[PDB]
Amino acid sequence: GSMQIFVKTLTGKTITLEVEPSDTIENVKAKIQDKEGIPPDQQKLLFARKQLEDGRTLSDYNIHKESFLYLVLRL
Amino acid sequence: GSNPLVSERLELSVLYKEYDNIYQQKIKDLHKKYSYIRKTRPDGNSFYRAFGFSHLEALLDDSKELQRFKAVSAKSKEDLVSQGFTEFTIEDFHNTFMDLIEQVEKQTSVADLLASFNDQSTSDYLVVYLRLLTSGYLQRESKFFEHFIEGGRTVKEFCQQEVEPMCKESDHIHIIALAQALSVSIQVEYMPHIFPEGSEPKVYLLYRPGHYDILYK
Repeated sequence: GSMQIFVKTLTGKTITLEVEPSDTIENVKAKIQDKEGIPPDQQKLLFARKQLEDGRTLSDYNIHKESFLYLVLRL
Repeated sequence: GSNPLVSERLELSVLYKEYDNIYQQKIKDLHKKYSYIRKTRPDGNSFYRAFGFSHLEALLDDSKELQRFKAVSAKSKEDLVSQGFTEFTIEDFHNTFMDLIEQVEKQTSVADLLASFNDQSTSDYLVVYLRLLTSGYLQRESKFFEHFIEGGRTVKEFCQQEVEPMCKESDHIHIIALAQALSVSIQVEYMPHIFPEGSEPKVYLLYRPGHYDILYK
């Protein structure tokens, strides 16, 4: 947690997360889990209409502070 | 008929007697918030057929909510047309939809309403139009929903592949679009999302992999 980003769900809910610029995607999904009770294996995150992959960092996708991630559930 | 489009209203006791002991507890978790169950045919049209019956059935007890649902639904045809749809293509689907609303307005029995939902032509014409409403809203709000759809397809291409065709089962993007297009709130239980967020759910559904059923409190 060094910067702030927002995660958007299809219901219209906005989730505020505190993240490190070098956080892996699954660490972002982990933060979403211990805040929304949603298993990371159900989470699918999009940025600029591209799915974010486990193992890659936020900085790999040029995701900076106050950015918006979009969350769609698999099932 | 062993496989009707919409079944009779039942008690959820037939959820044990369909099943795995880890699943047995969550029905008790469900029996404390839901008393009854109505089933739809698992054909990929479950969500729309479940929603359609649940709301129309509820409107028998609310004349004033019926009137605005009727007003929204009546305008919806020309509304789809203005945004690219062919009036002549969607005409009869919309009319069957308005026809069911009129039946509810004239206080049709619940038994007769169920019969209409079990007529293949009538019940599927309904689902077709609900899919067109959903697709119409998605394309209309393409800027919003683009964020949730992976690159490679426009919202329109997504609609023509995943929403408009029959047999295509619904997920969260279908539910929010229909809930916003018709301005009625929907809550889904699994085996608790509210569409849209921060609203009071009027339609209660149960979701099992690729299938939706109607829940009653």
